[PDB]
Amino acid sequence: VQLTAAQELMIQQLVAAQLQCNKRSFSDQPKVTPWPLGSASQQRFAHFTELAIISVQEIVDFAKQVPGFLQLGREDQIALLKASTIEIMLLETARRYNHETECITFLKDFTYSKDDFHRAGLQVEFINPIFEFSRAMRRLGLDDAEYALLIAINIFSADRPNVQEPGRVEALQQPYVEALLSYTRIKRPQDQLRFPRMLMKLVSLRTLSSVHSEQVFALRLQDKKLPPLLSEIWDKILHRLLQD
Amino acid sequence: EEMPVDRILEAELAVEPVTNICQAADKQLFTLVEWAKRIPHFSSLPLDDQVILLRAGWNELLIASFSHRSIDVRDGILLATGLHVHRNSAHSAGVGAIFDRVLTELVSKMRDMRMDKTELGCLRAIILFNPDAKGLSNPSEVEVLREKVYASLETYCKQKYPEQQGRFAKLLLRLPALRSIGLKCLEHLFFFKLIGDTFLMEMLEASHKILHRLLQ
Ligand SMILES: CC(C)[C@@H]1c2nn(-c3cccc(S(C)(=O)=O)c3)cc2CN1c1ncc(CO)c(C(F)(F)F)n1
Repeated sequence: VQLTAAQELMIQQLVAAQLQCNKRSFSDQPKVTPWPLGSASQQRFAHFTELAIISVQEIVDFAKQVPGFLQLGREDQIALLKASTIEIMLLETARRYNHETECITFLKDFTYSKDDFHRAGLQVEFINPIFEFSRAMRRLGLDDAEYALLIAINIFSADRPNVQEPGRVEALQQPYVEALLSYTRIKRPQDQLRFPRMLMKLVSLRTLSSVHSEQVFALRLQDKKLPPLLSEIWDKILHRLLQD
Repeated sequence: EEMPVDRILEAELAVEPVTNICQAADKQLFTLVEWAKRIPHFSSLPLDDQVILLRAGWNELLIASFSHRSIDVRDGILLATGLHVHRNSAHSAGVGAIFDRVLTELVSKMRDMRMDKTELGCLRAIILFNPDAKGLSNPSEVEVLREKVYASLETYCKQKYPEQQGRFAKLLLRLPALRSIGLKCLEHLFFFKLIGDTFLMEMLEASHKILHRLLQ
């Protein structure tokens, strides 16, 4: 029925924090190994890997600005980011999917199809679910506020491995769920299923997190090695990034 | 309603160390097929799709059921075979981490919410009607049924627990936790298959004699 001023202001802050974090990532564009125009393979893999890193950094800056997140202990902050990063990477990936070109756009003008993802070294078993999830999110027609809220909710999941203060995390999560209920019921009152449909994407994301482990398994099989940051996060650089 | 909660409640009620869990699972699978038949519109679906949904969901479906059954138990779960499994034994058998997650994320939460049987049946119906299960002839048809369950369950929550405005969401937010827990339990079951029951084994493979027969 209603959006409190507090709710409105919190949603505004999250949306502002995403935009601010996007700008930072875009500064880092000329830093990335260029997309080649057997070492073109190695170059495409390096390229993709670099975008993943920038995404992780972006996610960290974003969490730091989510009101509440900094009041948790540093080991819980880490445990929540370790678990949620791939999921948020997927959300942010879907968000950059264009259904007309069937391409995903990273940074400003790095446009990639399914085949591009294959040429970068990912396997079909991973790529297909990524694109199926992107299509599914496009059907939902989420706006920037909804995306930001769903990311906040996703970070504050009390069930992740090694959360020492889960009661605190659930309490942080609750207002963000409440705000998303209010926001979507005002945005589309005639569509009462929008809210649970969103929430259920959190379930999809647990599965996708698992498809990703299978991709990491395949990389070991192929003897492809990941940079430190990504090895750490997916099995104290994260620590450093938070400390800044 | 097109998916009345009454019929879902009827379906729950109409169904009342390492290897003990596997024995209980084999039995409960038989009950599960009967439960699903009682769920509105499930048997209207094509037969191969009924089979697909039950292969995709049995694991989470059973875990949600024994979790709710174990609300009275303290530091353990009550299997349908009447057997009780305690924390100590679970850790002895190297299955202690997942066991503690079940108690922390499922049982405990169901206890502190006083989750009722209708609420449970709706969650399980949602788990059942999974439009992302591989090889469905018509995913839309299944999505629509899931969405009817969303509508009926929200409605029921507003009518019965009007004092608790966030209750619908609290229910739905057990499902991510249940999905991840599902993935970890399936892991363990796959290990038992590789190391030291007929229906259960049929479910763990990719041919479905028992499931096909039982739904006719
Ligand atoms: C596709 C994704 C799962 C993930 C990813 N996410 N973003 C991303 C997401 C959002 C924004 C931006 S960006 C450039 O606008 O900042 C970039 C870019 C990428 C590439 N990628 C990826 N994921 C898993 C693995 C190993 O399993 C690998 C590896 F290591 F195989 F290459 N790469």
